[PDB]
Amino acid sequence: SGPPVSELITKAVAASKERSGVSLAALKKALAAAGYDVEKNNSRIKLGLKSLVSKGTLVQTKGTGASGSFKLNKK
DNA sequence: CACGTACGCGCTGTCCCCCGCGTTTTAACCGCCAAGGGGATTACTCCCTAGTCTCCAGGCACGTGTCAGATATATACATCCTGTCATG
Repeated sequence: SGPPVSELITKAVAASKERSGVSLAALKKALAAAGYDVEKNNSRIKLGLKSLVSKGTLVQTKGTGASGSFKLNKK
């Protein structure tokens, strides 16, 4: 069970906060380094990485959907 | 060996498109029949060319010898990275 993976993905994206945002590749490598499965739950991450762009907590920098770069909200 | 910039591509995102299904049409298929065109076969007679003795002729073997381009040296651009400034 454990906590839902939204908190895990927020820790993964808040770990670095590069000026050019994290790729989907680098964030799933961070989640795999954390230990969360990224191979069978990649549909769950696939929907989560656009749900988080949609709800406004995180904004997408340069890519589209779950592609490209990502950064935190202004406030 | 070592600094450095770019490369493959992973994964979604998002448009895009082409098979699945099904129907409708239509001429392909079938199958049936008429007819003749030349493929093929036989005949005939004619071209046509390899060979050969010989005879002569040019092209390679070989030597050489002399200037076109290799080599070398001094110049000019290329160009590409670097440096600098206006602007969204």
